[PDB]
Amino acid sequence: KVTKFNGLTVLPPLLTDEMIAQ
Amino acid sequence: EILDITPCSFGGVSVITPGTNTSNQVAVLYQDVNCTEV
Ligand SMILES: *[C@@H]1O[C@H](CO)[C@@H](O)[C@H](O)[C@H]1NC(C)=O
Repeated sequence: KVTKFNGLTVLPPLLTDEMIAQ
Repeated sequence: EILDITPCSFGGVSVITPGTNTSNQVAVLYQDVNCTEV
């Protein structure tokens, strides 16, 4: 239901969605 | 002809190291890149 190369990045979260579901 | 231009592999470099009173072994972390250009 809920919806570059200029030095800006996004780091992935430490806790993945699978771990949050667990 | 048309040629797409893409800035080639870049990313951040983090160093994982324990306290200096234990050891000096380090690990390099290249962020958001594949292990091909490195
Ligand atoms: C990195 O490149 C290799 C070789 O093309 C590929 O098999 C692998 O899936 C790639 N990894 C990522 C995270 O894109």
